Amino acid sequence: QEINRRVQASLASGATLEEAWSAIPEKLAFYDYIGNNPAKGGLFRTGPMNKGDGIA
Amino acid sequence: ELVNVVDEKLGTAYGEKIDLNNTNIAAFIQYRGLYPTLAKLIVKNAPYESVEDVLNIPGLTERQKQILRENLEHFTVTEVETALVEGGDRYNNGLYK
Amino acid sequence: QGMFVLPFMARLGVTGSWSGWSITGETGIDPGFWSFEGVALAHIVLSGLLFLAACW
Amino acid sequence: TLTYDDIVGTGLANKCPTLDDTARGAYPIDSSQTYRIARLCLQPTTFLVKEEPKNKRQEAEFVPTKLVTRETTSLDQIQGELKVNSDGSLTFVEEDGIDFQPVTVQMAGGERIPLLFTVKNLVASTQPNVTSITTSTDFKGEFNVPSYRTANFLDPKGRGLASGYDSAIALPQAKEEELARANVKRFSLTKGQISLNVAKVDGRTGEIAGTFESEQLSDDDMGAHEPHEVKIQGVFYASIEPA
Amino acid sequence: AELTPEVLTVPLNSEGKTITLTEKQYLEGKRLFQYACASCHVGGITKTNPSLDLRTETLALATPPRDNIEGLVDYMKNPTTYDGEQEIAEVHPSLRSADIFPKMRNLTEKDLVAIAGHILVEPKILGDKWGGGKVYY
Ligand code: CLA
Ligand code: CLA
Ligand code: HEM
Ligand SMILES: CC1=C(/C=C/C(C)=C/C=C/C(C)=C/C=C/C=C(C)/C=C/C=C(C)/C=C/C2=C(C)CCCC2(C)C)C(C)(C)CCC1
Ligand SMILES: [Ca+2]
Ligand SMILES: [Cl-]
Repeated sequence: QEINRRVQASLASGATLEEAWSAIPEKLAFYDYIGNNPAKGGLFRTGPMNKGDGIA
Repeated sequence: ELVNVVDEKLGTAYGEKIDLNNTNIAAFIQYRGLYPTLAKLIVKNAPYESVEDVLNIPGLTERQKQILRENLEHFTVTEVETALVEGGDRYNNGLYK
Repeated sequence: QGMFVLPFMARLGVTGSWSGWSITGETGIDPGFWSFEGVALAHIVLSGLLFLAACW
Repeated sequence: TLTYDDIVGTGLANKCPTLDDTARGAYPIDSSQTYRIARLCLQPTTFLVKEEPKNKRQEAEFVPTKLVTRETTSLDQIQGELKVNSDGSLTFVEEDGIDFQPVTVQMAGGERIPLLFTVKNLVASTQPNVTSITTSTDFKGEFNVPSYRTANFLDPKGRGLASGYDSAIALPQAKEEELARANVKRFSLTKGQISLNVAKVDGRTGEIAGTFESEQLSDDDMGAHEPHEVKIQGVFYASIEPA
Repeated sequence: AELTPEVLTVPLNSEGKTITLTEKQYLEGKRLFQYACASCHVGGITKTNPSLDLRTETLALATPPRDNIEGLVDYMKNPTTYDGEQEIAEVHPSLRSADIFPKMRNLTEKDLVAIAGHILVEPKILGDKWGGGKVYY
């Protein structure tokens, strides 16, 4: 929702689609990924999140 | 480079029309007058180089020819795909309701 | 292949498996009971019988 | 004359008919007459698999195997046109019948080799000028070997060609490239070869029997691995008829 | 929502005429469909040939058209394949084959009309469930 808000504000101010999305911090996009949702694990899937989907 | 041949075929006319060379026989229920009599004759006499060649099946009645002519716009032909015609799959492709 | 007991079985005439192979590279041989597997099983059963005798 | 109740559970249903030792006659071919094989039967007695070359790249041999799928191996009730060609050779054009059997044989050491033992779409021809079918007649030809599994077959992870997942869903974030061969199912279609050697002919009834040897590829698991080369040997029976 | 006269209003023929069934005819139709047809046609499908269902759109494209009372009543007397090409009374329940399908022996013309009306009304109630099979259960 916040990502979309920011993109719409960029577009409203005259940015191109490429520019609007390029202005989204990588840190914000990363929170919008289910691999970082804590309800996606397994009891015996041991270790860091990096051991699963990999090091981002 | 490995390809799923059925998915690939869905991007041809096979994905848009009844392919006289490949489509399973139940597809002919879609249009008036084709099933089961003509459907059986069509599958039995496949493959066809062109759609109009379906009109050349021996023994047809004039009525049958006319039904075929009215339905050519719903037919296509593409290369025979082994995966779709083996296993007697044109007659029963493992799909019911 | 780091085989230690296999050569001792082979040295005295145990050369085939119940699975059909022989250490000389033959196929479709029937080794009878005294395959490598039969030898192993015989030793396990002997172990058990000696264990029971020890208890007595 | 044996009934189903005489045969059931004996193993005889998987055997081809035999002809006795007196059947060494000749069956005349009238080149003006049309003919059919009303029944072709093939009973395999041995399955041989070509060992995969160690890397010496000498001649890899065909080795014996153990049948594990029981008395379920024979091809039978096969019928087709027997054409008389202009040079006097005969050509059998297989039309229909129980013309395939899945078969699993096991190599020494346990490797199981499934194959679709088949003569699907067999076109087999004799030598020229066969004015009679005799114990000197042979048929040689080729057939089609379609994929051992057909397009709906789903692997243990639910993946298939005409149905199923198209990915390894249990490894949601694995790199796809290494798994492409397992994920993308392919449907094999290759050729096999067969020789039929007539050993017995009943001139009066049109019945012939003999030995066969066929060569074909085994199952490739919808493109997941390389097939093996198989050689099948056995006995055959055919009834020739004017039609 | 109610079972209204409009829900109960279905095509009588191919020529634009309708008939409004009574609530009692609807009940009779369900009962008789269950009695004579549901063993194969439960929920609008066909168990012995799932390619052909009792959906209204499907019945409309049948030959002769079967998406009306007359078409269905005629089907129950003299059933045909989907293209009208062969008469199938010998393998499909009908009045003509009441000798070999004994449940058809006590069906009256009135009964056939009730069954026909059931086949047309049910999808108006059930939508995709009618002729949908297990996917829509
Ligand atoms: C509050 C406790 C706690 C929590 C929440 C964590 C959390 C974490 N640790 Mg730490 N850790 C702890 C205490 C804890 N630790 C202790 C006490 C030690 C010393 C052993 C460690 C040493 C440690 C190491 C060396 C590592 C971690 C790592 C991790 C991460 C992976 C966790 C994992 O894979 O677990 C897996 C959990 C399980 C498989 C569940 C175990 C359930 C047991 C076996 C049940 C036993 C049942 C019992 C026998 C039944 C009895 C029945 C009877 C009554 C009848 C995670 C952030 C990993 C990491 O990524 O490091 C950077 C890592 O490498 N931890
Ligand atoms: C019951 C009879 C029996 C038989 C037929 C076998 C057979 C076999 N065993 Mg088993 N075994 C047995 C009992 C038996 N075993 C018992 C009771 C034990 C527990 C001690 C074992 C423990 C055992 C081990 C640990 C191993 C075997 C192994 C083997 C294989 C190789 C044998 C070998 O090289 O011997 C070699 C034996 C000798 C060289 C004997 C030496 C005799 C000394 C020098 C005698 C000296 C004293 C004498 C009194 C001197 C005076 C002599 C006089 C005539 C002048 C062969 C399949 C091998 C194998 O392949 O395992 C799978 C192996 O590693 N066995
Ligand atoms: C009196 C009760 C029945 C009625 C009113 C009825 C109605 C119909 C109708 C209208 C169709 C045509 C479907 C279409 O055009 O889309 C049909 C087809 C069919 N029904 Fe029934 N049916 C009845 C009983 C049964 C029973 C008991 C069976 C099973 C034994 C059955 C099996 C079939 C089959 C196999 C078809 C397809 C026939 C073909 O076209 O080859 N029906 N039925
Ligand atoms: C001849 C021969 C051989 C050999 C053999 C052998 C070597 C044997 C043995 C044996 C043995 C080695 C035996 C044994 C045994 C035993 C026993 C018989 C036991 C017992 C017991 C008991 C009875 C006990 C009891 C008890 C218990 C359990 C617990 C506690 C208490 C009591 C004490 C009561 C061979 C194969 C080469 C080949 C051919 C021939
Ligand atoms: Ca010969
Ligand atoms: Cl449908």
